[PDB]
Amino acid sequence: RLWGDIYFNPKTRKFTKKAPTSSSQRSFVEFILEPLYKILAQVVGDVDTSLPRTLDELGIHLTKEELKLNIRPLLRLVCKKFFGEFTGFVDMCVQHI
Amino acid sequence: KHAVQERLAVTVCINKIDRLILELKLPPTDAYYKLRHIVDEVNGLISMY
Amino acid sequence: KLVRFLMKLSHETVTIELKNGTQVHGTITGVDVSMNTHLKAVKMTLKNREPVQLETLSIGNNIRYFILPDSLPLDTLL
Amino acid sequence: TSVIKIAVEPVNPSELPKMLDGLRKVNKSYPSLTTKVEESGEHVILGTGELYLDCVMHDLRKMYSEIDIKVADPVVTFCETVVETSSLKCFAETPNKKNKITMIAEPLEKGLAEDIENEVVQITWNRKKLGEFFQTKYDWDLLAARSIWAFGPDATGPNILVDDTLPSEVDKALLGSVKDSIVQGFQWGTREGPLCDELIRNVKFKILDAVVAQEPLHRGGGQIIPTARRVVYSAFLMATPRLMEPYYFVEVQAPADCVSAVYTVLARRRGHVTQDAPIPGSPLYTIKAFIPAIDSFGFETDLRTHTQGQAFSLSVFHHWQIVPGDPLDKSIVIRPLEPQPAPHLAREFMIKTRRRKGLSEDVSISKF
Amino acid sequence: DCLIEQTHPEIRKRYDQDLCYTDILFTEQERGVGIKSTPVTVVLPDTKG
Amino acid sequence: VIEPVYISQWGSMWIMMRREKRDRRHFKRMRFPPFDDEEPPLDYADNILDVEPLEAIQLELDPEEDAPVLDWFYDHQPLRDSRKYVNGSTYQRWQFTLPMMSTLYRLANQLLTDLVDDNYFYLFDLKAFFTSKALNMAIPGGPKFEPLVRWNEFNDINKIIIRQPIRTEYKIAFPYLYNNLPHHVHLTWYHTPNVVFIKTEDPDLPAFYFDPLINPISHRSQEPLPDDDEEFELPEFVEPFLKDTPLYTDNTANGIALLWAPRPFNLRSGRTRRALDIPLVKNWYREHCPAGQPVKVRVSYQKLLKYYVLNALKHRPPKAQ
Amino acid sequence: GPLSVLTQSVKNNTQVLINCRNNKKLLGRVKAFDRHCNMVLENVKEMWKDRYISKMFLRGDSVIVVLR
Amino acid sequence: SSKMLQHIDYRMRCILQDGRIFIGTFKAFDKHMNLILCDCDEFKRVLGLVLLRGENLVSMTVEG
RNA sequence: GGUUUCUCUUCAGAUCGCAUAAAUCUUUCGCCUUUUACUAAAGAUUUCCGUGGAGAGGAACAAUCUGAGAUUUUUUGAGGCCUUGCUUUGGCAAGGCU
Repeated sequence: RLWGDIYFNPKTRKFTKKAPTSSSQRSFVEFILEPLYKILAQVVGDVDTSLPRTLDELGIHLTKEELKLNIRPLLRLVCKKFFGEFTGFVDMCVQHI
Repeated sequence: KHAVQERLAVTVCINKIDRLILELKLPPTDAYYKLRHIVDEVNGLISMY
Repeated sequence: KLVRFLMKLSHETVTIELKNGTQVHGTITGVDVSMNTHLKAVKMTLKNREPVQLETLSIGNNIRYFILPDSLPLDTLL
Repeated sequence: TSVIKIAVEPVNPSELPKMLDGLRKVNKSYPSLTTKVEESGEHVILGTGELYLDCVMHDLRKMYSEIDIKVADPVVTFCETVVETSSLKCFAETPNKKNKITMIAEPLEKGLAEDIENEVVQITWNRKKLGEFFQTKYDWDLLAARSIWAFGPDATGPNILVDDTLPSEVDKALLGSVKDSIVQGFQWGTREGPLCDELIRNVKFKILDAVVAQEPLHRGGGQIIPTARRVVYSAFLMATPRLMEPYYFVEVQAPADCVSAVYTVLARRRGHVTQDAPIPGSPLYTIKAFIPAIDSFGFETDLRTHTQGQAFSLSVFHHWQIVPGDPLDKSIVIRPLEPQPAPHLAREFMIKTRRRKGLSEDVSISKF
Repeated sequence: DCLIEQTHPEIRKRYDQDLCYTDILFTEQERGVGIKSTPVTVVLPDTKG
Repeated sequence: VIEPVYISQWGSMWIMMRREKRDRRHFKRMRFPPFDDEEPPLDYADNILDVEPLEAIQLELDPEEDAPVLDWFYDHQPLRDSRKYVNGSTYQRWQFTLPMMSTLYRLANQLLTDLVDDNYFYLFDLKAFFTSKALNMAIPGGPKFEPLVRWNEFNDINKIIIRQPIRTEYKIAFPYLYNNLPHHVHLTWYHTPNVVFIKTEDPDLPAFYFDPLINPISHRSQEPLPDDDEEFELPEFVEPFLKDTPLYTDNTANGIALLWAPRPFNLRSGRTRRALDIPLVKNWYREHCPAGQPVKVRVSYQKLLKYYVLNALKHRPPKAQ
Repeated sequence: GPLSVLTQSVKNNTQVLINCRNNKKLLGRVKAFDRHCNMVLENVKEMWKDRYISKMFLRGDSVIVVLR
Repeated sequence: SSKMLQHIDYRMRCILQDGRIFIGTFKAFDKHMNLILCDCDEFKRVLGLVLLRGENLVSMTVEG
């Protein structure tokens, strides 16, 4: 139900092929792309203000020395802690190769 | 073209999506449009070949 | 942990014994999160009778013991 | 296709076999690499591009051989073709003067060479299926569609052997008996090439007459093949042959302000822009163009130099075209170091390639 | 490199510069381009483990 | 010193020097020597200890725009007394925050490069200059050196086809291909991917916004969708992960611009360097000289590049000792 | 909790004998436990004569008692 | 809850908890393994369409 | 299960230093009456301005701080019972029971 012009109604909590209101994003934008945008924006812009609150909302805990890193290795560490090990590519090669 | 002509299974991964975010600063709907355009171009190339 | 090892050993041929005394040995094709499993080329031995070859056998939690194969290292899933 | 040709030489001749061993070593380490030894004694490496041959030559000079080595300037490998049909119905005969082969050569159509080379049609097909494939989209006669004997310098090569013999169809069992030797003569003749020892492409070889000796046996047991080679060379030479030069397809990714500067570089290198487009969702532009392969040496370096490194190009072998000159014009004088203009180009490539490997003089009736 | 760092625990990318595990020739290190294809045999888990 | 603070201070110095030379009617050089050869050296206590010093240069800052560096920008040791910024009074390591890092990056605008990648230095970097020195051949923009080392039938004029002449640049870019006897030659770095980074001017725009410089996508054959509302309604209390979090803040564009900042400005933390070890003008001669310049400054650019390459080439790792 | 960890340590260091509810006593090195009391044991001989098996996984519903 | 996809239309032989063996073509199954099978022929009797609970089915095998 | 600072010892194989000087020797150049002082390239070494890790001792400050830590399908009662051979006397293998 994620990809391909499917919209989400939180009132009915259901996925429709028609957009319920104007300026309503699709399910791939609202559920996948926008949290990725918010994660990268919170890392590269708000590394000291709202980053530990955002990491607590994602269930990600980092040490004090890990937050002292520069922005690219810290963002790599945050995405490695969030997404975990690489499993979608492995499942692609299992069920399509 | 060479993978179709060698008769192999073909899957596609889209690397460097952070260039849509950090580098290009696209809105996320336009990022979806770019990804769907990439997928449509690859499907058109496979259907042509 | 044990269900993870059962899902990890879902390729080789294994023997599963039910609670009713029925033992089936065959290649496991798919094992769910529960104890329900699907086996193929099953040389299932009947209860104190001869065995029969089954093309596809699907088993709730009626299986009591399962004989996992030898492909199990100390840190394969630990 | 590996088309860039580079000659290679040792500095000290006493270290001649050592780098030869290294040549075997680089033939072990690169799949598309081709190493030849010419009649002149030089050694020739064939590659696909400047970076590829640079990596091969660095691995030769630093890993598999410690010998200092001279490298010649890069050239390409050409092909040979025809434009108009054989004006004289040329012929030859066996050393046992009984069999007489008369055959003419004419060029093929547009899509035929790429249809053969992409294996759209094969010699393993049904004769009726091959005839239908020729007849539906090439409008061939069914007599001509059943006349196709063999393909090219190799299997699925871009030459077509067609046998159209009306007085020799009364002994067509004997024609089929000598057909295989005619096929290996055709394969050898189109593989070797009479002009500058290169491949022959896009030619239909049409047999007109075959006076075969009745039960030849002793004379039909090996004398047919060099006779057929001489027939192929003589029919090729009487049909105004041309040199056939490879072309590269170049895709350039550039910023928008540098694009016209890219055009300027192609203005020095006989190129033309096929298609200029903006990349959707990117601030860059894609310029797709065709260049000659001879003018492509250092095209990427000049493109990056004139655009402050912003424009970047990748280049790959696409197809062949004809050289604008004539290779057999004796009246063309060649300056020794000046870059020749367009009508002298085929004569210059002919003369320099024949001085590189073979004999300088060319005779149109050198066989017959 | 990401699959290797997931599999191998003590192999880590440096912070400033990119690790390149398969580019084992020094020509690929100096040029910064892949030249020779390299095989890697690895054991990987899926979403089901 | 902290390197971004030092570079920003000298950039502010550069701005007030340009403003002062634009605005002063008659700049007068001080004489040399300032004191005569029989004038005795002045006592410090009798002359200097009891007089008020004059003003420094000191670019005034905006209290709104340059707020997070406004307190400590012109101290000798800027944040040495603070504990959350520096390590202590030995003043070794520093950790900064991104808004004041963006403030320092804005303040150091005059002394910094505009490039975002190394693709500007294609045949104009250190490995290309090492190859150029080892082959005794030089680009006209680059430096010249002494030679390092001091019949062929390949040079036969009747066997060589010439369409384009083999220039120096192809002998540097592919040095094993176009050069007989290549010795002590370094292979240059190839292409790097182009940093397509868009610089935003006004802060009124959103941080994620379709710029007019980007070409439009203009997207114009069925998708394997499930049945509409057949099943699978979402349960209660599930949501996108950061729904309450906004998409972008005011610091997002500044942090994104700091991602592609130059070398001392893409850091959150670092070690303090000596004031001798910071060349403020190395990026000026490491790029090409601008057009329209006279002969004298182009020779100066070449000699600065020659000294830089000779420093980089003869460098050895330090011993233990 | 910790008693199950001590039982797993004893089954790693020695042979643990578990008597299931199906009148079978299996002695062997029990490797893994579970929240649903499922036991995975390595090189286990089950007597119900003792038959040897390499790896045995048993659900906790059929288990009755266990000891070192 | 996953075995119903592979045996959506093929006939299967089912073993109940009472020792009965039946053969019939399954149509649909519930999330708690409550499987509906038409033409469930008892092994000798015929019962037609019947729904079996999750705890009832001791074992199953593919017939058709 | 503190910080800061000072000194000493030991190990540096990291761009030990996102900077860069000088000196010695052996050769090649250039200037050239000769010698220093010189020109600028290579190779072999050193000194200096600095640096990182570990350990030890001292001083001044907070005196803790930072940690690790049940029944309703498939994990709990569909549980008991007579007979045949063994009884290996805790029961196993077979039938209708409830």
